[PDB]
Amino acid sequence: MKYLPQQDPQVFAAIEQERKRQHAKIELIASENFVSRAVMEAQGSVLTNKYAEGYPGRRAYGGCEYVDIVEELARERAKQLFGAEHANVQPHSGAQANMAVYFTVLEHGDTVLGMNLSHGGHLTHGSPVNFSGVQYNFVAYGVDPETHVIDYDDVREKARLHRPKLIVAAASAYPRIIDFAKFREIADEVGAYLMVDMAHIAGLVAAGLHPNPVPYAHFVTTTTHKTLRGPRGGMILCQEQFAKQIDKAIFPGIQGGPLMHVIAAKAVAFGEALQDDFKAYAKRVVDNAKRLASALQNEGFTLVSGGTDNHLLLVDLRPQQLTGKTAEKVLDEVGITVNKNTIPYDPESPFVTSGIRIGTAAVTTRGFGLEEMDEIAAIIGLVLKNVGSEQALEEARQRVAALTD
Amino acid sequence: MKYLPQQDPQVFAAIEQERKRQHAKIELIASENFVSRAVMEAQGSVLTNKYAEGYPGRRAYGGCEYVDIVEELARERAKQLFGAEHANVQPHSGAQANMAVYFTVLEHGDTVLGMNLSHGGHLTHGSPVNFSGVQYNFVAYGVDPETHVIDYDDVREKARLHRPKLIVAAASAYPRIIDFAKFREIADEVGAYLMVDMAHIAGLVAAGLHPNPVPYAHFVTTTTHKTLRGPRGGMILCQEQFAKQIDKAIFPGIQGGPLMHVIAAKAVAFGEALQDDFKAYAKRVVDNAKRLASALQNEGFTLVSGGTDNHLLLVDLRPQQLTGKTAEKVLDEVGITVNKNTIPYDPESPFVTSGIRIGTAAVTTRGFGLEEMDEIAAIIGLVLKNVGSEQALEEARQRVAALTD
Repeated sequence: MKYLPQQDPQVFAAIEQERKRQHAKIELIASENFVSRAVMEAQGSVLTNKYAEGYPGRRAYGGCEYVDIVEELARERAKQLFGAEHANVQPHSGAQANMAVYFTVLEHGDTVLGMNLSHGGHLTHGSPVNFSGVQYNFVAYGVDPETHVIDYDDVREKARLHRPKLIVAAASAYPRIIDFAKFREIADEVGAYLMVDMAHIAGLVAAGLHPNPVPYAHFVTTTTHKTLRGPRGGMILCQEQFAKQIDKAIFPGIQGGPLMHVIAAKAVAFGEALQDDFKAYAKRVVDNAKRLASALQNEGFTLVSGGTDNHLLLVDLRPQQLTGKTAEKVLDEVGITVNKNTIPYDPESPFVTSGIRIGTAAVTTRGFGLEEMDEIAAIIGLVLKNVGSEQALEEARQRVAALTD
Repeated sequence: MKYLPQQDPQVFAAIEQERKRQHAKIELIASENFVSRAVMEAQGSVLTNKYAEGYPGRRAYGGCEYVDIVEELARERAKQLFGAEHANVQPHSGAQANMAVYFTVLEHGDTVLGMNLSHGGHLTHGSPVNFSGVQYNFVAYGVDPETHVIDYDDVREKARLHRPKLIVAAASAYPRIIDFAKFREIADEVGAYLMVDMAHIAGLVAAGLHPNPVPYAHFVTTTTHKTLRGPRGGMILCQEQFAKQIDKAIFPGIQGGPLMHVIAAKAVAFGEALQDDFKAYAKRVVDNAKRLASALQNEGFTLVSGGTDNHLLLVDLRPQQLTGKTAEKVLDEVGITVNKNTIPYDPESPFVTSGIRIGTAAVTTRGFGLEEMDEIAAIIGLVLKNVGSEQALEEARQRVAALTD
């Protein structure tokens, strides 16, 4: 940076703190990642100066010839990456991507079926304090109490009873592979649309390590950040038959001018995802998650679902008589970043929880491998089994510093 | 740029085209501006990697100590700039800022009073193809057919008849000062909330060249781009009594994680707006708009409202028997960027129009003064009075190139 340090010392100091924090800490929040310098450069470009309401070739304003190329690059790369018939790369976030699909196919007060929020569902999948739960009548399906795997008979029974106009599949904290074929089968039975929110698993889908929802879903929503490792923003994929309605839902429906500099960064991230090395990265993410899960079990930890098929895992802390809140706090003291997370059928409130969520996408990006996963799990074991020992926590602190150099 | 040219030649080429386009053209779209290199650097920072759902000190995730400083800087600078009791700097756009206020005080189907969209009102102020017109019952007030100034007796009659829960003031294409005291007086009479969308005039408000809506409005929404000359995004200002409800409306209400890198850039832009030189810039914007208006009248053009009090003007093209669409297209041929715009009581559709909208914020940023305003108006006169002459258009083309160096 050249001009920010001189223009704004205060803002620069805080950014520089954050930059060093990102390097110093072990980042295990399952939604986090680190973008390439190219993606950031695209976001720091002059494309922020351009109003481009509408779509390529069909803009509200003139002068869009070049931002049109950028958007088409993003859309075409997205389509190549996921095999979708249509992409909309304008959503400001995952929340707005979801909002636009709901705006497309639902009327106010319509019944929608989503994943239980305390079982892995997202805030935008029916929370009563979110627009989704306020605007629509959300009903929930759950996971099995023993396996913590989605109960597809419960998805089917809830769909046949409540008759939703839309079924939402996918999750913020579900460590196993989702069966989109079964979701579509249930959707076809009750005449519902199927929406898959692949935000968390999107990068694994692109690399062929998770089944692709695109062939089975009417709509697929995602973030461009998370496993996809792009800029912060949203995206909608759908078939050609909904393309017009989906585009209209984004603009003039729920948004105005798009962030062309972020869309530029989306294109960059998609270009990166199309390369062979991203496929190798993504396998290491899943391999690392598996290793970390296995190593945590070796430390004596119980995991939700008994392991993981993807990038994330959930530790059920009940056997150690710890809340997720306590675990989160003590790990923060040693330089390991997790978030407390509700486990299925949690006796605790979402503000306390009986679990922590852990993901490997971020540490894999910085080059952590299987040996690092063993060490992280060993440090977590040391911390959580000795919460009242400052010597144990100092040792953990030093072992975290050893991993981050 | 260092890494983007190597990583992504295609995206780099398009950005580099856009960068050169921005310099080569005369940008008169009233919503456009050019941000500082510091603002862009803040947007191109590592803060895109941080999830920060919630608010400073009250976050959903740990590790937010430094992004908290950034957000508080933005909020405090915003509060200092506009004298507001509370700021929310998380809205992804102007559309989302508006959406959150509607989500705060209105139920589905509630009556809302806004400015006629063909008289200057914004898409999010009740368009039937926008969430606002679909979710709420929007009624409109108009401007006087002779003066094109807001008819405050019509605002009052529409409010007393329809009994809106909310009154929206402010505009996308209104060249005169808005009387917020009269809006609040009408709001108080019918027991309605008052929301002011100051997106276009926000930079003029900060520099004391437009009356501040903050003391009169329950809620003030704005973009951080446009006259404020910041990054692309939204903001909400309100009194302390709505602070909690407004924050809840943004998250967990309508958004998820905020764009901390954009919020960093918001802080930078606010820091710039607090400086003396921005006040001098903003006066030149209004002075230039006045001069341009006057010079256009000297060329024989009729202006909506007979001139301007702010950054923008509207040319009523009817006396030249031209549509706004035709004018927009021919000016594009010579390197002058305008947008067609509906004029009050326009006989043409919004896709054709009888006017063009012109603003000076962008050309003033690049250092255009009063002499440049005279020349721009002379070139516009040359173009629009000789639409069928390729020699006139080539001369215009060369005179545009002379202005942009």
